[PDB]
Amino acid sequence: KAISLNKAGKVRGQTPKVEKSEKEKALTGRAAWRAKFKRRQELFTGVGKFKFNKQG
RNA sequence: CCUUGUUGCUGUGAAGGCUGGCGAAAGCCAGCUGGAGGCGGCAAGCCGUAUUGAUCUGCAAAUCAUUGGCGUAAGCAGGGUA
RNA sequence: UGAACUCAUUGUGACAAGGGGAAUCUGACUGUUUAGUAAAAACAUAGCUUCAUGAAGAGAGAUGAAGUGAGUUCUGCCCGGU
RNA sequence: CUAUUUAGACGUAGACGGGUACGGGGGAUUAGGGUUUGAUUCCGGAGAGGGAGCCUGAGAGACGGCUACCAGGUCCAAGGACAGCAGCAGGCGCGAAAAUUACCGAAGCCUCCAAGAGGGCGGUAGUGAAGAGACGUGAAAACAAGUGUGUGUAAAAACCACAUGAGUAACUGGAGGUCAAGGCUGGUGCCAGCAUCCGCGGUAAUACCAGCUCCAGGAGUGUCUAUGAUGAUUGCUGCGAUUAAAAGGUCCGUAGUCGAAGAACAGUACUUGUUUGUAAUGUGGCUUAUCGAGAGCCGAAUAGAACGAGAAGAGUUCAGAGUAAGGAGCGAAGGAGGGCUAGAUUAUUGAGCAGCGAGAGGUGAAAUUUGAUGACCUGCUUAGGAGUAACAGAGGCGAAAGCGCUAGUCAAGAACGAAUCCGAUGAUCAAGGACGUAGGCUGGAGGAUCGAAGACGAUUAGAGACCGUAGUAGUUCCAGCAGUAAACGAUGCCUACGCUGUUGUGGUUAUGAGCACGGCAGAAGAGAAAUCUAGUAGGGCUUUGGGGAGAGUACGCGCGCAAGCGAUAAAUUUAAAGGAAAUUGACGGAAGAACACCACAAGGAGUGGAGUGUGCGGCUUAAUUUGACUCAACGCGGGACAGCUUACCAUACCCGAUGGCCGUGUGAGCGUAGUACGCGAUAGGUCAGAGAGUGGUGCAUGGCCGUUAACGACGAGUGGGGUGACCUUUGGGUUAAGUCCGCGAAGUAGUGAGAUCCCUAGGAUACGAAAGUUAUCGACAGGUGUUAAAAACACAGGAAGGAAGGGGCAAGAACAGGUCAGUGAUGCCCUUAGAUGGUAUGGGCUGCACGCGCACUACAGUGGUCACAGCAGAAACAAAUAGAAGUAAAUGUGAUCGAGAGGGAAUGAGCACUGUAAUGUGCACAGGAACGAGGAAUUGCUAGUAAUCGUUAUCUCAUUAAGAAGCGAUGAAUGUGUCCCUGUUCUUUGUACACACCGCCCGUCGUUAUCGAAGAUGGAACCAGGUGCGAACAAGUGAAAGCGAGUGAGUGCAGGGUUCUAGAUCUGAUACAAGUCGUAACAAGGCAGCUGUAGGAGAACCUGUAGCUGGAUCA
Ligand SMILES: [K+]
Ligand SMILES: [K+]
Ligand SMILES: [K+]
Ligand SMILES: [K+]
Ligand SMILES: [K+]
Ligand SMILES: [K+]
Ligand SMILES: [K+]
Ligand SMILES: [K+]
Ligand SMILES: [K+]
Ligand SMILES: [K+]
Ligand SMILES: [K+]
Ligand SMILES: [K+]
Ligand SMILES: [K+]
Ligand SMILES: [K+]
Ligand SMILES: [K+]
Ligand SMILES: [K+]
Ligand SMILES: [K+]
Ligand SMILES: [K+]
Ligand SMILES: [K+]
Ligand SMILES: [K+]
Ligand SMILES: [K+]
Ligand SMILES: [K+]
Ligand SMILES: [K+]
Ligand SMILES: [K+]
Ligand SMILES: [K+]
Ligand SMILES: [K+]
Ligand SMILES: [K+]
Ligand SMILES: [K+]
Ligand SMILES: [K+]
Ligand SMILES: [K+]
Ligand SMILES: [K+]
Ligand SMILES: [K+]
Ligand SMILES: [K+]
Ligand SMILES: [K+]
Ligand SMILES: [K+]
Ligand SMILES: [K+]
Ligand SMILES: [K+]
Ligand SMILES: [K+]
Ligand SMILES: [K+]
Ligand SMILES: [K+]
Ligand SMILES: [K+]
Ligand SMILES: [Mg+2]
Ligand SMILES: [Mg+2]
Ligand SMILES: [Mg+2]
Ligand SMILES: [Mg+2]
Ligand SMILES: [Mg+2]
Ligand SMILES: [Mg+2]
Ligand SMILES: [Mg+2]
Ligand SMILES: [Mg+2]
Ligand SMILES: [Mg+2]
Ligand SMILES: [Mg+2]
Ligand SMILES: [Mg+2]
Ligand SMILES: [Mg+2]
Ligand SMILES: [Mg+2]
Ligand SMILES: [Mg+2]
Ligand SMILES: [Mg+2]
Ligand SMILES: [Mg+2]
Ligand SMILES: [Mg+2]
Ligand SMILES: [Mg+2]
Ligand SMILES: [Mg+2]
Ligand SMILES: [Mg+2]
Ligand SMILES: [Mg+2]
Ligand SMILES: [Mg+2]
Ligand SMILES: [Mg+2]
Ligand SMILES: [Mg+2]
Ligand SMILES: [Mg+2]
Ligand SMILES: [Mg+2]
Ligand SMILES: [Mg+2]
Ligand SMILES: [Mg+2]
Ligand SMILES: [Mg+2]
Ligand SMILES: [Mg+2]
Ligand SMILES: [Mg+2]
Ligand SMILES: [Mg+2]
Ligand SMILES: [Mg+2]
Ligand SMILES: [Mg+2]
Ligand SMILES: [Mg+2]
Ligand SMILES: [Mg+2]
Ligand SMILES: [Mg+2]
Ligand SMILES: [Mg+2]
Ligand SMILES: [Mg+2]
Ligand SMILES: [Mg+2]
Ligand SMILES: [Mg+2]
Ligand SMILES: [Mg+2]
Ligand SMILES: [Mg+2]
Ligand SMILES: [Mg+2]
Ligand SMILES: [Mg+2]
Ligand SMILES: [Mg+2]
Ligand SMILES: [Mg+2]
Ligand SMILES: [Mg+2]
Ligand SMILES: [Mg+2]
Repeated sequence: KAISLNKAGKVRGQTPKVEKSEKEKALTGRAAWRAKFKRRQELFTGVGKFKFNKQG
């Protein structure tokens, strides 16, 4: 029974190209760690609930 | 059917037997002894495959040469008898 | 059974004396046959199966008649015609 | 090595052959016990393209020495010459795979005749994210990498010191679960892709492709491939074998592994001391480079060996010792244990004869078939070959397979009783040996009954099968071969420790009990449960399993006359497996109760046939708008359409929340007999954004309906049982109903049923003066008779008698059941001034070859026609001269008509009514079609019911009922039952079904792919041997010429041993979305299934014979 290869690549053609927006140089090493440690202060409490990423 | 004549040389090595080893048994493996067979190679013989050889006014109204088949046997043969 | 020495072509010196292998058709084997154009795959053979009979100077492990052809493995269906 | 003598040497504790390998010190992982690796700094071995010979030397069978062959090369003047990178750089190939044709009088060492010469050995840098350390990528005031001097070295560079500039510096994999971190926004719609595994995507994708935010590790992070761990899935420590994979059919037996008490003895294992035995690595430490790997120094150490010591266990011996260890023997007794000899009561067939005179046989029902040549049945005679009924059992015997009449005879064994004898003789078992139901095979005897194969008769779409008739090999015996069974209690053999009650068999007994061999019922433990040959446990020895498939198959080998049997692989494929036990449902051509005119029995009226009314399909058309399809679509959508309804078709006309921007009284736009007049913000254009739609999707919904079902079920709290999913427990009587009565590991309250409510039947003491109305009352199986309870019936009184009759309301759970065309109920998609929005005039919804559903008039005389009466539910009715809506009709009496004067279909010219419009309705005259009681089928109905007969001040409605929803008149037949059919509930039981029987599933045939066997004839390599021939070198002998043992490379010719590969054709397996023919298995799966063996057959499979329950029976 018939088979064909006519459709290879389709979705990569049809998805509209969007440009990457600019951003700062991010931290690295201990610098990144001081930044994370201040954000997560709630979580280091044994009560209440932190949430890393929410879209509401 | 009755009475008789006619087996020389060699190869292979069945049944039965004795020793030695192995095995708990049953019975297996060596070496030797023994000498069976419409069994192998030949002799005397009996036969008749090939050369489509010789001969075809013959040696001969069926022979001759070389080459072949069997040859310890449902083998070959004289006389008497049906 | 060994070893050495020896020869100018080498030694079963003349005579006597197997060519061998791979396959197929066919008949099991040794044996027999068209005397005088056919030796064969034809005939025979051991084994297998069928048939008829209580009659004998013979008595069913007997006496005669047919067919197939050693061994191994198989041998299906039909009694309408004769 | 050679001469003569002796036959040895080595093997199941694995010889010999073949395959494979540099060996250790050490490395990786690791709680412990282990599993894997070692070309690779140290030690020892071998080699220098492949083989072989050799001179020199203290030392080589040397190759940066020589000589010859074989395979390859280089230069030439063609005559000859030279050469070997598994040294250091370097090049080409091969591969998925690995650096510079660099500097060196310095460090560590080696070589010479040396106050010096040589060394790619060694050292120094360059190159590369194989591995291992320490740190950058900012701080809150103030941060690498640069540069210059000095150092450093053999010379350098880097490193370090001081001094100058300054302000540079993160990526890889992910975000549904395992597994840390987004239902975010846009594309795509089972596509494209993602995903180790599970799984995503069919237009609402937290999983694809991208954007944006998060997470993890970080100068690093992902992937592929080997291995160690995970893993008690290789089990010494430490798994399993009743049913999941797994105890050999039973004995004997060698090698092997394992073996009393008592008294003594000896030291080789065993354990331990002292001394040896380890550079590096590793282990326990300390000291110096800024720190940390690194470097330097210290201490102890494995296996192996030398010499002493201790004697528990192991070992050796002894007999004034004699196992609930074995063998020999004695006494009395028991048993379908075995071989042989001689007898037996019946039965089934066959023949003979006698009696009788028509059928026998066989089945669910029948046919083949046999009988007047006398069957069948009843007598008497006989001839054979099998078998031992009832007694006969959770009884006995045997190693298992197996063994059942009575006597006599011949060997051996088990158990019991007891002061007999010998003394370790024993347990288990590869190899080897003996037995083994049935069916089968080789030869003989025989042949009653039964019966594979083969042949018929039936049944079926077809039966080749099941059933019946018949019939052969076999089924019996003797002498052998064979070697399998669901050969099963699916539970190896010895030996232990272990609770109670009861019942057997054989001996013995102080009569209390024991010993051997059993059955049964609990308990406690155990186990995933079911259950227990399964409890406790490092006792000994053998067999044996490691996810499904392929496969107990291929090749080789051993046995067999054959049939075959024993023993046993790879390639390939796949996420689970009709794997195990239990639980809840669904189903059964399973069992037992119930129930019901949408079930039947007993009956009564029809429908299906004709003509017409109406709906549905099909076809036609400009359009014939559309939903709905077993009950539960089809006079249904309140669907009786002239307009409207109306969604469809033809033509024509009409319109637009708000906000921004722009443009406007010097006039946006509008009317017109459209160009110059009238009216003026109202209604302009463009972007956003509303709203509207009988447009789409009920598989995006709400609400409401229908159906299960009008059925008996339905959940909560507390207690009980089970590891759990889950069950609340024994199913006996009753009702319409888990409605109730009994009884219980359960008990208490509720929903559903009943009660209540509404109508119909009886009832003033109230109200009225009109004569009726309404009514808190009346019936409860209450009374009698039926001897548990709950109940039921038969009588009797009573207006009314067993839910008084009829309605209405009416659990939980469900269904992708219906409706978006009821809705200012509604999500999302679509259209929106040339509209899918309104309006108007017309046309269609009503078209007609034809198949269906439901109704209405009929087929006459139990009728038709004329007239006359006369009666409902109660109360409504201008007028009308042929006739043109209305207050019953069947019916009662008299006439008439007389067997198509029954019947009114298609149609003619008229006469009126409703209406905006006839196409709709009424009336009169003509006309007079089929139909003479309906094939296969099919629908309701138990009493004021069915059927008959009219009527609606009920609904539709201007006009239209042959439709519904009511209402009254006349009024039966038969039963008062049953579970046979059709279904529905409950309880038991089986299951390979859960998507739930419309389920699931087996095998041929045909088509594709992929991997493997065989096969006439063949190719390659690569090893060792056997024969030829023989280059180089050569001891010896010779003045010499020569001659030449021996060591041998190469090469002839035959063979073998290994590994690959070709091959016409045949034959397996696996995957085939769904092709063809049947339906073999799972329910008593429609003939209960399965194991062995033998025939047969399109194919699953069918048939004979013996066996098993894993069976549909613990009886
Ligand atoms: K001889
Ligand atoms: K001639
Ligand atoms: K002459
Ligand atoms: K010769
Ligand atoms: K000669
Ligand atoms: K012959
Ligand atoms: K002969
Ligand atoms: K001849
Ligand atoms: K014949
Ligand atoms: K013959
Ligand atoms: K034959
Ligand atoms: K015939
Ligand atoms: K005949
Ligand atoms: K020259
Ligand atoms: K070299
Ligand atoms: K090199
Ligand atoms: K590399
Ligand atoms: K350095
Ligand atoms: K990223
Ligand atoms: K993403
Ligand atoms: K999305
Ligand atoms: K395994
Ligand atoms: K073990
Ligand atoms: K066996
Ligand atoms: K004893
Ligand atoms: K006996
Ligand atoms: K037998
Ligand atoms: K048959
Ligand atoms: K037939
Ligand atoms: K039959
Ligand atoms: K029969
Ligand atoms: K036997
Ligand atoms: K045997
Ligand atoms: K077996
Ligand atoms: K027993
Ligand atoms: K078990
Ligand atoms: K085989
Ligand atoms: K009818
Ligand atoms: K209807
Ligand atoms: K609904
Ligand atoms: K069957
Ligand atoms: Mg002689
Ligand atoms: Mg002879
Ligand atoms: Mg002669
Ligand atoms: Mg002759
Ligand atoms: Mg001739
Ligand atoms: Mg042939
Ligand atoms: Mg001859
Ligand atoms: Mg002749
Ligand atoms: Mg001749
Ligand atoms: Mg012949
Ligand atoms: Mg023959
Ligand atoms: Mg035979
Ligand atoms: Mg010698
Ligand atoms: Mg090494
Ligand atoms: Mg060397
Ligand atoms: Mg050499
Ligand atoms: Mg060298
Ligand atoms: Mg070097
Ligand atoms: Mg998470
Ligand atoms: Mg993901
Ligand atoms: Mg296991
Ligand atoms: Mg099983
Ligand atoms: Mg099993
Ligand atoms: Mg077994
Ligand atoms: Mg340090
Ligand atoms: Mg001891
Ligand atoms: Mg008779
Ligand atoms: Mg008896
Ligand atoms: Mg005894
Ligand atoms: Mg037999
Ligand atoms: Mg055993
Ligand atoms: Mg397996
Ligand atoms: Mg086998
Ligand atoms: Mg009936
Ligand atoms: Mg009809
Ligand atoms: Mg129903
Ligand atoms: Mg209209
Ligand atoms: Mg409309
Ligand atoms: Mg609407
Ligand atoms: Mg629905
Ligand atoms: Mg009810
Ligand atoms: Mg109770
Ligand atoms: Mg009620
Ligand atoms: Mg639906
Ligand atoms: Mg219509
Ligand atoms: Mg009439
Ligand atoms: Mg209607
Ligand atoms: Mg079936
Ligand atoms: Mg069946």
